[PDB]
Amino acid sequence: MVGQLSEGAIAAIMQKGDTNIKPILQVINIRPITTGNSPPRYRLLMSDGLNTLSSFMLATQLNPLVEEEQLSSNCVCQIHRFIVNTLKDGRRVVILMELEVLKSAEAVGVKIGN
Repeated sequence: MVGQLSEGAIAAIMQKGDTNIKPILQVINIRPITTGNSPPRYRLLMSDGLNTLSSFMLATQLNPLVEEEQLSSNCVCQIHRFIVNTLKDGRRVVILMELEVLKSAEAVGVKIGN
């Protein structure tokens, strides 16, 4: 009928204090840290449709196909938990815990048939 709560969700996520109201955590970008002369890291870019963050990316996403599942083609999910901790207020360090929404809204997969 009329959802896509975006003209109130994003502001309701950072303004509500993130009190279980963030049904817009989709993968819009990715940042693999496996270049030479550098440690193994996996920073991804998450957004809701206006304000992005890309600071919470340290959960079980290290899996093999969890890169394809944690962001196959822009899947929206409502994370339920996450370790939010900034390092000196500069090198922020957030981690993802779980998801709570399409949890796989690639919008392209969805196997239908039979």
